[PDB]
Amino acid sequence: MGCGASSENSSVTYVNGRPTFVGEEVTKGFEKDNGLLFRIVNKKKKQWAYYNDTTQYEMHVLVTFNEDCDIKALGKTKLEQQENGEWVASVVVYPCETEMFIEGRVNGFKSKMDALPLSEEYRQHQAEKDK
Repeated sequence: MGCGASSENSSVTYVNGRPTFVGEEVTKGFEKDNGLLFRIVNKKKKQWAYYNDTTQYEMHVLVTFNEDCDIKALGKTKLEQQENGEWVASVVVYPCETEMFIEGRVNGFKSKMDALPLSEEYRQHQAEKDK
């Protein structure tokens, strides 16, 4: 319609590493830097996926969906409904790694992301990767 600003200079380019998951539609959450976090969505399985690029900041995903939404929880993503009638799904993704989020149909939802510093939990996660 106009937008009034330039977007998607050219597909998507990674630096720290490429995502181990590929869907169809790709977009960047934060409008700063290479992109930090790229939202991966596969129309086929309709499963969402997040890939962390930054190796100094952990990506935290917090998306809320409306009651009327056929969505599911993937990986260890915690999914629960509130009394008001809304679905919540949160999951943290560590750098050089990719985790699954939610799957299904999305209807009226709010997305909130941030860039927190690799907490002590990140250090422990390294042990899980190998020992």
